Amino acid sequence: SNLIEVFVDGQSVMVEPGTTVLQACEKVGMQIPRFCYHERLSVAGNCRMCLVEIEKAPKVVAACAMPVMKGWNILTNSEKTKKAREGVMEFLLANHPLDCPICDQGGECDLQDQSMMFGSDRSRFLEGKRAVEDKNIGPLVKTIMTRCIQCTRCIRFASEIAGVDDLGTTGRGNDMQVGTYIEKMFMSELSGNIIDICPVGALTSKPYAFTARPWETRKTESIDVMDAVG
Amino acid sequence: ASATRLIQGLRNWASGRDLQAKLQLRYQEISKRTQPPPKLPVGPSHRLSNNYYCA
Ligand code: SF4
Ligand code: SF4
Ligand code: FES
Ligand SMILES: [K+]
Repeated sequence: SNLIEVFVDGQSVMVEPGTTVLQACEKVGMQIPRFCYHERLSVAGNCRMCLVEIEKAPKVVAACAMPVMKGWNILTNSEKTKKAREGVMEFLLANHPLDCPICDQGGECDLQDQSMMFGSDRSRFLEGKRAVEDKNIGPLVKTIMTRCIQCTRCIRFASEIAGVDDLGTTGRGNDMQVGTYIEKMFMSELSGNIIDICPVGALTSKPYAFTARPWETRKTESIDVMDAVG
Repeated sequence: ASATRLIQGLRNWASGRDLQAKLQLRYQEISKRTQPPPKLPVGPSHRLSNNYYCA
């Protein structure tokens, strides 16, 4: 056995080598908040929400990418961890548009939920927000790039799962836009699943748009009959 | 406070008190129906520095 010992909030647990801090905390039972991390996509680490503190160390580490070693104690509820989370989400919400009432993601938005959970209660931003030019990628996915937070799940999904390699980031700095750089339709077998893995309301479902709200819909678990995959 | 003095005197004698000092019907002494617009103040958490929610 190659299992090594780590500590989450003082609680000992066994992990495999190469395990990230996020997976060890999940094995203990703590869900570290995340935006760009996905269990089925490659690790990107460009949102800095998962910054957790290792004790006896003068820096916060990215739990979605840091591999654990022996003797580590992970503090998921300390003071500087919460300070880092609040600062990161204040930066995230600094340029976010006030589009919540006219958003299809409202009520099932990850940004709203962790803003209520780990975020602050007021905004100190007294400047002007940015406005990204919209794009068209087909009659299935409605695109509003003013709401995108540049999490790069688009690029990783279109490069590692769909295998299209037609989505990317053009720009450098605060004006970097996630798009296609040309009038190209993102037509694929799995072109709708980006709507599933967009944490904000930047990519919505065009047939579903402006129809219902997530809190008033009953969910029934069923089986697809459209093909033989089941 | 519109009745003649005879009625006020008979009323004060029958009641045993003085009713003209304290009338139960409101008059021009009440506040005006229109008011200047207010400016409600802010609370103790409306600050730009040292306002961490975790504390
Ligand atoms: S994506 Fe979320 S935070 Fe942004 S406007 Fe929509 S509901 Fe609001
Ligand atoms: S549109 Fe959504 S999924 Fe795509 S990069 Fe932006 S936030 Fe991420
Ligand atoms: S979830 Fe780790 S940096 Fe985004
Ligand atoms: K979405």
